Amino acid sequence: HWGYGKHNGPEHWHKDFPIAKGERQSPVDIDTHTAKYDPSLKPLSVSYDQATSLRILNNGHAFNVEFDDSQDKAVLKGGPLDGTYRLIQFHFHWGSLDGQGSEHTVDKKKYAAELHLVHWNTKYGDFGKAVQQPDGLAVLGIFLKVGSAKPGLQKVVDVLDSIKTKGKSADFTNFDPRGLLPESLDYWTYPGSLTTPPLLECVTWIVLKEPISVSSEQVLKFRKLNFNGEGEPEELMVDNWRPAQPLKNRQIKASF
Ligand SMILES: C[C@H]1C[C@H](N)c2cc(S(N)(=O)=O)sc2S1(=O)=O
Ligand code: MMC
Ligand SMILES: [Zn+2]
Repeated sequence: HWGYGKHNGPEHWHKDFPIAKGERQSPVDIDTHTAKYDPSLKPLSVSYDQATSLRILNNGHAFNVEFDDSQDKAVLKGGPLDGTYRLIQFHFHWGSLDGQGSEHTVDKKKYAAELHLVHWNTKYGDFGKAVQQPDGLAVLGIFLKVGSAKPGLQKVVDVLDSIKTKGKSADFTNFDPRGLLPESLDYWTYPGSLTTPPLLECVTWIVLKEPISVSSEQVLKFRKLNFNGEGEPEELMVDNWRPAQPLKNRQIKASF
């Protein structure tokens, strides 16, 4: 099955998921001098004060923090979105070295990691139906660069010994996502897809201009996780990111 190594990595995914060669694949490089300022784009509205985190889980390719999405508790609206998108989970993509890790790049510059806050369009009723639609999901992408510690990330960093290998989980309640937002909600946005299998082209990408910073020792702990399940050859979970894909006639709009 798919992974990120030499034999099962991004360049092989097309054989099992033929849409990997499609029209609106993600990530992409954001060329800032060709992104079009669009004055009709509304400001983002992130209402995350009611968020209920439930679990953190290592799934073999990253770790997800899962949220209760049975009611409009943490939602995203505004920006390029029509209607309410509900937060279901967030995960990161990171590298083995600080100058790689992000999926989206900005003028070909790579960051140390990228956070994806995954939301689904409530008019389709459940997540399963939303991935059958072109505007079914919105992922909010935030870049991470190494510098000062981000206080709000430390509770996640501390539970990671508890989920070191594939399949493990831990209860992870009362985590507030607002502690991972940068100061500015300025964004670029373009129509894309999931960046891991099944690579469904259902996503409205909203990538924030401003990186949050995290310390070197906060990023180092991400690299101690394992792709492998318990009691197998140790395989450090580093470099779980997809290279930039062709823009193919999409336009990236900027809110600034
Ligand atoms: C069911 C999951 C299937 C994939 N593992 C996936 C990848 C996501 S990304 N890297 O594009 O933000 S969101 C997501 S999901 O649809 O939640
Ligand atoms: C069509 Hg998703
Ligand atoms: Zn992701």
